[PDB]
Amino acid sequence: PEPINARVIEVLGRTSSRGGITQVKVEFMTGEKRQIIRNVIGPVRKDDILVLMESEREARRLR
Amino acid sequence: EAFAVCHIYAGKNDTFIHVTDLSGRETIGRVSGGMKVKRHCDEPSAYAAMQATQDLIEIITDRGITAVHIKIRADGGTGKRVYGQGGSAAIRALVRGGIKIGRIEDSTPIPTDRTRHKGGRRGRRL
Amino acid sequence: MRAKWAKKRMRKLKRKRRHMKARSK
Amino acid sequence: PVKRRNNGRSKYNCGHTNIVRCQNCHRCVPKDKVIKRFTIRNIVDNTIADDVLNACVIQGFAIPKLYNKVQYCVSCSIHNHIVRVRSREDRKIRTPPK
Amino acid sequence: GKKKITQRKNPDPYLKKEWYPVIAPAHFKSRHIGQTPVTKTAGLRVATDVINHRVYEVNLGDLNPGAEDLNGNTKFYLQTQLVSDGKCLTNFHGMDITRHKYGSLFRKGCDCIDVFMDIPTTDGYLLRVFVIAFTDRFRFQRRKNCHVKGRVIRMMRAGIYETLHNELGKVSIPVLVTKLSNFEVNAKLTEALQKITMCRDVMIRRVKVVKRPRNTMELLSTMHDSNQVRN
Amino acid sequence: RGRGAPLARVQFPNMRGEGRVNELFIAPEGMYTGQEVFSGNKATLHIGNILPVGNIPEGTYVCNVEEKPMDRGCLARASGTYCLVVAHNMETNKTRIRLPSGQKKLISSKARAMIGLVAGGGRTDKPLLKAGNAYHKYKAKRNCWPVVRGVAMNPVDHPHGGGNHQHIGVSSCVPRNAVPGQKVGLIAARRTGCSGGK
RNA sequence: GGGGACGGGUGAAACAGGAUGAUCCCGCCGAGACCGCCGGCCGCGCAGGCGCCUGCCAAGACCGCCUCUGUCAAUCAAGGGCGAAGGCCGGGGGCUAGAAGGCGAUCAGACACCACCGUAUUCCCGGCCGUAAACGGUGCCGCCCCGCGGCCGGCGCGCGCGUCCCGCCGGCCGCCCAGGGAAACCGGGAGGCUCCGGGCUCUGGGGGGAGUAUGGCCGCAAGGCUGAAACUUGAAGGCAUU
Repeated sequence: PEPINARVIEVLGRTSSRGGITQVKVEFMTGEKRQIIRNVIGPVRKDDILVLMESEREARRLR
Repeated sequence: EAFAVCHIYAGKNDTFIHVTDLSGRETIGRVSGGMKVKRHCDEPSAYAAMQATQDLIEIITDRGITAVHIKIRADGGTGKRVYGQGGSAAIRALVRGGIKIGRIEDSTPIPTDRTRHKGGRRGRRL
Repeated sequence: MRAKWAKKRMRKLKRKRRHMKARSK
Repeated sequence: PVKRRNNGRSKYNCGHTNIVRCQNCHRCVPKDKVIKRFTIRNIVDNTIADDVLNACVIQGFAIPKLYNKVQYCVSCSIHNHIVRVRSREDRKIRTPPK
Repeated sequence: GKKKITQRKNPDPYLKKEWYPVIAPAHFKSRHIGQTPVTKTAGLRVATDVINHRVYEVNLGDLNPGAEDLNGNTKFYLQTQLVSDGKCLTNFHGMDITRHKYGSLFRKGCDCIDVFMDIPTTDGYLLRVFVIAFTDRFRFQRRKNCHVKGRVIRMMRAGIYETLHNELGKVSIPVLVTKLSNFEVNAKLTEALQKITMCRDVMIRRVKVVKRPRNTMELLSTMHDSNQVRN
Repeated sequence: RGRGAPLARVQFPNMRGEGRVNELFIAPEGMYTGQEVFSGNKATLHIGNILPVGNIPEGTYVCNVEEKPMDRGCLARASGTYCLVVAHNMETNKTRIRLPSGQKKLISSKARAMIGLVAGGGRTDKPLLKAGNAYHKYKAKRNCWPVVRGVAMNPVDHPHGGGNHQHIGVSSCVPRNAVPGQKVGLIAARRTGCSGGK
């Protein structure tokens, strides 16, 4: 399965106890447009489009 | 609609997503987390459960099982009584793949009265 | 439980002292 | 000195109560000195709840609720934060938080 | 068709596995239970005789379609007795409420009266009927707790036993399945207990077949084989 | 003479003549002089009555059970012993009983049994105390006492025989196919030693 | 029976379990323990303690009372009975857990914690034992004492009439006015006490040595009970503040 791009709807917060993981709710840019929550590394903001390698895996809500 | 019962053993140590034909005497396919993961602690993991199904689903669709009734269970008996992380993923992986859910039910074995559990009166003084 | 372990040590030593008196008398 | 009047257990008009096992630590605690928290969670995760309903062929199906009573020992509860060390005045407050 | 190997390829164990339709008793609107896979007659195991006594748990919501608010939390166990015309005629093996329902009835503050009556049917079946009843708060009342005094509990326990004797004393397995499907007996026990005190969730939680006669082919003709008889 | 359990003489009518027939039975506890025992298919369930075990309800304590139909009784006959009716298989006309050794056997439903524990129970609890009491008991039974250990004997007399240090010298455990002289130790022992369990 | 390869177990592992088909699913059977959720500032009992169903048998407190008796009472050396668990002695029984023992880890070591296997034991019957932080660390009977609530049992009063309401009595409790106390706290007393006296029994007198020694009694034993001195030392201890 090719990776599917998803755009950030809400930047939920900073995790990993070092803040480096960013929690973001991402809505698939194309397709069913499911809104899943995924961990992100680096600088991220609303409307950032990132290719999700599997997308069937989601981080704990707001954790 | 063809229907089977997919017993989901969500437990610590490992998860077994196993589909049987109503009566439970015959199995239309069985998969476990440890069959999809190499690390012992990752056997009770959502990823292994999502990998184990979608591999199970392929076997059961070949065998013509369009829909399944879920009967999720915990370790139960004298211990646990709560589902492992893999148990949620297995139902989600069945829903996504196109298996139509019928009746979801709690099959945890629960004691009317129990035999002394393991651990001692002082307990697991880890 | 040092106080309970103290009475376990004491009982063990009084048992031994009884054995020595049993060897004599 | 005596930290609590109840002595840490609700034993009134009693010389002996039943023995419960802490679920996490598997220890033996009296019924009076036990956490006893009853939880009704839906069988599935709330993230996967709506998609289970869409997938479910049965019309008018209601998602099963899981009813369980989690009982823990003081050590196997303070460490999981089910109960918290309170201030001497706050300790007296018997009302459940929220 | 719910079958696979009968008409199509399958994995190596299922290559020799044909599928057989299972049919419920006539009382239920949805007769079709489903399909059961059995390996084809190999040597001493005739495929029909392998599926001779298989028991299936079917929700009453499935067996009788319609409103799931009522009937959606009960399950009947129907054991195949005879395999005729490549179909599995099924009788009765047990009735039960679901685990979700059992944990919903229990609440703190109330009194639980649960008793079992072993009632022989005219059909030669011995049935252990388990009924659960919960005391309820009054219409007004000052105290929060709904606990009753001993005289009340003794009357409730006796009235449960007495009404089961009238309801299911001269019962037969076809009559009993109809009484379980439309919960008349549950309503009758609720009415009697309500006269004694405010009561809630009074119903037969589980019925079980303790002793079943053999050669129950006449029982199958009355139930599964013919609808007109069970009316 | 040789049996610890008491034996009761019960007189029955002669069914093939004008006289009376005297029958000696093992006495179930509670048999009294003048008790009317009944033997037959329609005999009532009372201690001392003999009925086929299919009629006898399950959980009943019976004695002198017939191993096979019309065997005149071969099972629980020693003092205080009893068999327990465990189950009835109506289809095969066979009744499972729990033998005194705790084994369970399937007998015919036709096989007859006498209701009740056999009397003389607790006979083995009293210590014999003296060699004398053993002498008296064995006189009544047979010449099997006193028993000399084979380690005490010469090498000609016994396999365990005799060396300089009075020892078996080879494993006491002997095979099942040992010949008549050789089988002297622990026969076909599945396990040996004093250990807790079971 | 079905199905196919890993299961267990952990914090992560590992030791056992598996193509003699494990795990998993379902039917069925045997064995013994145990009685969930309901289950508690519920209740009962002299304490220790007490929760399956259905009977059987004998109780007990409380309440109500224009019933009887007429001080029959209180507290108690000696004496009698009871007494968790573990232990012991005979019979059984043996599912689980599991002192010992054995293993796999850990670690510097680990014969500990954790995993795993498992004997005594756990369970019943007939006894011994006679102890627990057996605690409310608070003897028992009696009197008065300040409000404010909760629950349980019985009874009475209004009132439409409700498992209302207001009492009364007994119990279990929470807060607490005085008052007490070194304070924590008690306040149904730890109040009515340097303004000291209702009755009765028991115990203590700086901290060790030492519950040791010896003698007695008791028990099958383990041990119980009674119980020193020589000698040592200047603190030990309580509660509270930082």
